[PDB]
Amino acid sequence: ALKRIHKELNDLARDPPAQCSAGPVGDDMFHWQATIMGPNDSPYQGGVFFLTIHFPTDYPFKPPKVAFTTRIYHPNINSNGSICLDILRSQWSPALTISKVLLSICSLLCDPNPDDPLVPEIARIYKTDREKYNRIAREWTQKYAM
Amino acid sequence: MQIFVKTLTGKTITLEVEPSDTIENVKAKIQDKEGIPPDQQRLIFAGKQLEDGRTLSDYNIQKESTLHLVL
Amino acid sequence: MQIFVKTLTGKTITLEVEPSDTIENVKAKIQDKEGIPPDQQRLIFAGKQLEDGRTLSDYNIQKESTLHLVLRLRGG
Amino acid sequence: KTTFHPNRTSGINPEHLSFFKFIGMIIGKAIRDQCFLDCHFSREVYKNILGRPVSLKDMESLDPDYYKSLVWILENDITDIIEETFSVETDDYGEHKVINLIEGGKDIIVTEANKQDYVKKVVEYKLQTSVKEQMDNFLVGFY
Amino acid sequence: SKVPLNGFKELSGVNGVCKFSIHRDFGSSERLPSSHTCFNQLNLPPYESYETLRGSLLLAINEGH
Repeated sequence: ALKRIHKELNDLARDPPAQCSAGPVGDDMFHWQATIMGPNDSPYQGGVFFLTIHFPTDYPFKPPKVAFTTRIYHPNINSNGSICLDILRSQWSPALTISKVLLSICSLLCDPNPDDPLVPEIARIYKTDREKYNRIAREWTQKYAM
Repeated sequence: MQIFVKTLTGKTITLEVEPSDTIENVKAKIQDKEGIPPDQQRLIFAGKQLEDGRTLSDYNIQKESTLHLVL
Repeated sequence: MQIFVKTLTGKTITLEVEPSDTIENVKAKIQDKEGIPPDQQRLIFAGKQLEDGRTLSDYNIQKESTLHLVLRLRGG
Repeated sequence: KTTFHPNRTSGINPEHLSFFKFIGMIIGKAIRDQCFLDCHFSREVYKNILGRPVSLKDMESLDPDYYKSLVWILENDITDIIEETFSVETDDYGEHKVINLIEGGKDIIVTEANKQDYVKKVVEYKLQTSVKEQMDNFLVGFY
Repeated sequence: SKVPLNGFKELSGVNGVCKFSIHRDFGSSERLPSSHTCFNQLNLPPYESYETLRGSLLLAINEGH
């Protein structure tokens, strides 16, 4: 399975479609660190968020594990860093790649999903209190993105 | 496979057995080879007596295993 | 130095050992944490069983080494 | 986590066959004694004890997501994405080992022309051959 | 549907040990209670009456299957 991970790393280092930079750490190809830039037209703009990725030994037969090391303010992102994502939970397919999941994460950051929130407080604030959501997201980005 | 049975003073005999063979079958083979009835045979392996109702794999008996016969 | 001992699926534990100590010392140090008597613990490394008489130096043990722990299946 | 399946590496302890047989007899007595056990077994164990053949459907219970990937390889597409061969790599207590599903399985590359047999061999090895002796002892103990 | 061997203190999720958690939801009270199995999370609306809560929970658990 190491060959697939090497191919994914080569693709990411060659032409990473997502606005992110990820690579193996600790001389281990199964453990990766990734950086996601803050998308424009959003309070996260100008912030970089750090994520930790664990590749199962059965990759690509098993979805990778993704956690948000950097604190973020998002209804669908847990404070501790846990994430909710269908492609990593039930819709995972071997055809999927690290770049695809990174693009999905970037999109989810661009368009939150209050309909299936892991933090109802933030979901309600974003839905009915857009100004508060923007302000709090900006503060959290300034504090924990740079 | 084959196992070996040795007495305190007598020689060593060879018995062709399988893991599913019960200790009763081992005693029957011993009787066939030497004539000793099963009731007069006591089998010991690793210092532990062997019961009739169990098999070889139960006591971790393998090929070329050596057993002690006491009458 | 320090060494790591791990079970098949349970947690991992750390021991403070040195190359000269026999596997008896490692088993005893395991006992203080979990309580398994040395006679019941089976320690393996690199897929080869270990022995009480030998020591870490005999098994070319080094730093940040991971051993595997199993519970004895006494035969009778 | 609640349900368990027999361990392939049980061979480390020489007495593992006898202990599997003992587990079989105690389970049989529990059924006879009408004492429910919170323990559970993978679908493979139930199918084998009932005599039914084991297939990828049992593999679903053991590895739900991985079974999904296997079935996706078999039918949902033409795979040809991974360079996996007809062999399985395992780490037995730090010792890396490779087991050939079929003769020369290490070198033969998995392709769409041999994926149908590849998946069948993989599931058969995972469920039945890897546990042949242990499960036979368990079954004879139960019966 | 299987409780952990030790009990409900042994509840585990994708990331490891994770106890059952109930979280208030301010959405419309008509919203059916939602759940996230990845962390044993249950987002529940504050139903005014016990009968309404029981009906909503029954509907959710039945529609789950």
